[PDB]
Amino acid sequence: KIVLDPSGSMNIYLVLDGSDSIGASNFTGAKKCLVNLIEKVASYGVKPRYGLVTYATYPKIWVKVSEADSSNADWVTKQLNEINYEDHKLKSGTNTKKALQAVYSMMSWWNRTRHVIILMTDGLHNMGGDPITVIDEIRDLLYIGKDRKNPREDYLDVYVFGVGPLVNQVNINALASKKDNEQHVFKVKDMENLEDVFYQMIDESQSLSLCGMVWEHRKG
Amino acid sequence: SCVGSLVVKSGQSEDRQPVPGQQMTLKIEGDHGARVVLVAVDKGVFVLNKKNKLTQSKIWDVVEKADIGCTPGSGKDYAGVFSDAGLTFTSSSGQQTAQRAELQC
Amino acid sequence: LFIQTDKTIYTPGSTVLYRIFTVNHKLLPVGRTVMVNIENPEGIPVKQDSLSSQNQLGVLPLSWDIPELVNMGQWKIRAYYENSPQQVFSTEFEVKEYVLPSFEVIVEPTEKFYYIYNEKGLEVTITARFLYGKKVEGTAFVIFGIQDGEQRISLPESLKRIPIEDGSGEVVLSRKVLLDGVQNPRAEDLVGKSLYVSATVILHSGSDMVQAER
Amino acid sequence: ANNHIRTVLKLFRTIDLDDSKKSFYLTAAKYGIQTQLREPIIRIVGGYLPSTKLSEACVKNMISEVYEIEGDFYSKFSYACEDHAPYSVECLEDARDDYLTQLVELFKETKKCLRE
Amino acid sequence: EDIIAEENIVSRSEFPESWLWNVEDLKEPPKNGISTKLMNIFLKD
Amino acid sequence: GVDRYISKYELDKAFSDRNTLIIYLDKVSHSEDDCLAFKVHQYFNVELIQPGAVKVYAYYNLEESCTRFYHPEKEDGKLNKLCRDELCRCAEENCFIQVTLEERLDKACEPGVDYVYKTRLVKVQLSNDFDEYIMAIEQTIKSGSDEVQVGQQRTFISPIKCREALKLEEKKHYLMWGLSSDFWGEKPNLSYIIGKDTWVEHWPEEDECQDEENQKQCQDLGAFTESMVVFGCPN
Amino acid sequence: EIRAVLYNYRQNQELKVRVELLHNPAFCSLATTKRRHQQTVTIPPKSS
Repeated sequence: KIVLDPSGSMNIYLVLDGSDSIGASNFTGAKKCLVNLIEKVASYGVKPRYGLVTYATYPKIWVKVSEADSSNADWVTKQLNEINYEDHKLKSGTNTKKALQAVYSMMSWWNRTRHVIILMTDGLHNMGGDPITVIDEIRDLLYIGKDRKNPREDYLDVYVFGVGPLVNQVNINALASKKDNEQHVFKVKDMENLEDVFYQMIDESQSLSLCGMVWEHRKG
Repeated sequence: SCVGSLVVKSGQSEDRQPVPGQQMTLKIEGDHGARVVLVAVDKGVFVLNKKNKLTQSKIWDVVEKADIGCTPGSGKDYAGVFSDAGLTFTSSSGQQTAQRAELQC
Repeated sequence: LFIQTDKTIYTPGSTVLYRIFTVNHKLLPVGRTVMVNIENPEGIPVKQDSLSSQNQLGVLPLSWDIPELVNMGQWKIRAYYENSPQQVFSTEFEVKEYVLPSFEVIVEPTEKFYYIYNEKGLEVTITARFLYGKKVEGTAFVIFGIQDGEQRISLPESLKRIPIEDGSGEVVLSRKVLLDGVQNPRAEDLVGKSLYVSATVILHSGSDMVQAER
Repeated sequence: ANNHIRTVLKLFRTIDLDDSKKSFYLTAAKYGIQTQLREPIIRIVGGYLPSTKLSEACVKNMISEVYEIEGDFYSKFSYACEDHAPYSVECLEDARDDYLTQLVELFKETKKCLRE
Repeated sequence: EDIIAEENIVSRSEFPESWLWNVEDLKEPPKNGISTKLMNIFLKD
Repeated sequence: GVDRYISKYELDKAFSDRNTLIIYLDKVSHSEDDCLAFKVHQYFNVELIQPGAVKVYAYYNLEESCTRFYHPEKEDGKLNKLCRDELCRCAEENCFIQVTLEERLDKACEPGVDYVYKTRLVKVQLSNDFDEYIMAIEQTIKSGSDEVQVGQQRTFISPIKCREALKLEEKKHYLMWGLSSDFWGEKPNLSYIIGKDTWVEHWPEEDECQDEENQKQCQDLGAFTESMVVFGCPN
Repeated sequence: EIRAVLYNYRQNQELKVRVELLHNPAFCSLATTKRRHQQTVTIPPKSS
């Protein structure tokens, strides 16, 4: 599902929508689940390069992947609480295209560095168009789907969370990648009991040797 | 007939004709220690073709065809009777049946 | 060896599941090795497998997927024991274009023969019913053909359009039609031949038709 | 009986399964619940004279326990599905058996409390 | 009116030509040499 | 009559449920046309009628079926669709839909619409089953699934029936928007389809805005775009 | 005393049966020429 290894360099990009449709009530839940995810993934001792971008119409850049201190979990997790839902008050758009273009610019330069994208948007977007164009551009940047012998499909894994009251599932499903036997979309009701979504989020291909891990999903 | 006894019947006593998506219980009666295989097919498949379907009659026909004798009793003489019945009778005195060298009579 | 296939017709692109039973001359489960071959109607083996009936009580489940580009006809499954490759056992399915019909059609003549001097003539009873135990309404088509070995001769003047009511109907072939259909008016020459009935049943709705032949 | 049917349909329109889950899985689970916990009880409660009153607490327990049942189904879909491939239609077919079994067990248990 | 809303209706999807490809053992203790086993199957749509 | 036979079941059902009829023909003439005719009435009176089809086949075969579709408005009966070369597309929609300003913003705020273009028609081209309009991109009101690409020539496709409904005029500016189900083809030759799901409205040029009604329309559209570009909409 | 049994062997449908005893001059029950002895009972399905 995800690349999880302290010996490898991974990139995780966090993007938050500033749309007025979601409201602050779900924005707090999104912030809480993002904090839970960063705390959980950082608990394995890995230090991936992070980044935060909050957008409503013009994508504000908070944390850049090129920052030397960006690998610190503490810096990112205390920048998480710094942002608020009321920051994007002048602009109330849902320009997903501009935000993904900003992510493209941030990720503009490597061939062995796994990239992970996680997104939170209700899907209903007024400004911009279909994010598929920027997704295809980013896919072509890493040379994905260009060689019949080296597909390199495990380097770019995009995730989306359907946080919001009125959500259109068609574009949410379209935006998320559809891989073999993997899930990439989730629901608001996952704020409580983050362990359920987290179990899909993190896999142990080689992390079983170490110790200091525990699962709390009620399903088992 | 079967050497054992395999019977399939519905668990529900009378009830009503089963509705699609509704459960039902099958009661299979057979000799202990035997492994049972099952298969269920729509009858349209059979109306469209019903040739070479597996059944007990075919099994017994194959077994009967694979016999060794092909004369319903009696014969020309003792050697002929024994050969037709599908055996060989050899004695220290010298009596013997007719030699057989063909698989199919 | 008893080859059991779940169905008898398989659409292209659909998998086939067949179980191979292994028994001895005393009809008991045996542990041996079974060679399996699948032969297309023109006689070209396509997929060959090796198995062993050890630790399965003489049951060897198997599967195969039919490719999209195949020649429809009479496919064959061939199996034989390792020690006796000459003894080949057979069981044949077929691949065809079909959609499942919604009703059986049974043609049951009153007597399983036709007396040559019977002036009444052959009588055919059509009994069509839905698969799920309900009667059918519609119209039927009957044509009587004379089969002489591999040679089939049709009778254009025996085509009769009978209406089927409550899953029942009847049609009669007058002896004059049988005599005049063949060029030879002789009677004794017809002894030794055979007849067939090609009944087509059509719903009042026109949903589909089923060609049932005896 | 017409008000009772409207009440039962109103209570089953309160079910909200997250659309993020697999499409074919969602259809399979919805079909199972619709054919094993809606049709029988809707037929049962459509045969009451209008004077009789319903006990909506039993239907609320219906909904809570069927949420638990679907959670168990989704858990067996991926986690306990060790023998079969994760998120595979074959694994769904494997787990559909005990899913439907425990659902009909729920319905048989809860039939005795429809009328208060 | 008294009708099922079009969202609630769920269509019968599974239309298999064959099913119940099962192999089970008769381990239930014999009674007069005739064991009995019950399985819970669900009929296809 | 002779040579024709209809079963009694289809003859004794009245107007209730006789939407499908079957006729048995003993023989059909192979030299001339064995033409038969009758009358059909209308009772249920519903709009948007689907075409009805006739079917002919012998009793001994079923793949030798000739099917034809008839419909009073669609000429030869085939459903109105737009196809280019090999790949085709469905076009079973009305040409267009349907003054004040508030409802314009209300409809422009919907999430379905993505691209809003106020362009200039350059040239009009016609084809076998569709018409072509050359768009001169001046500015984009709201960038959609496809960007304006700085502004160049853009092509349109519309059903040939819609040509009689409205005839676009070259060198005439227009205000219009659609959705992501409009652009069709491959880059950079995407063709935007116009139908019921889209909108059409003429914006006369600033010189042509002289008329008082034209003044009102032009000022309303200017206020709309001025609000749209900066104020946006809460979504 | 006398007992009248109102069977009901339908499906899950409920029945609001109304039963009355018509007056007879040869008996002394609650039914008279003017007054009537009516009851409005309910029979659960598959019961008595």
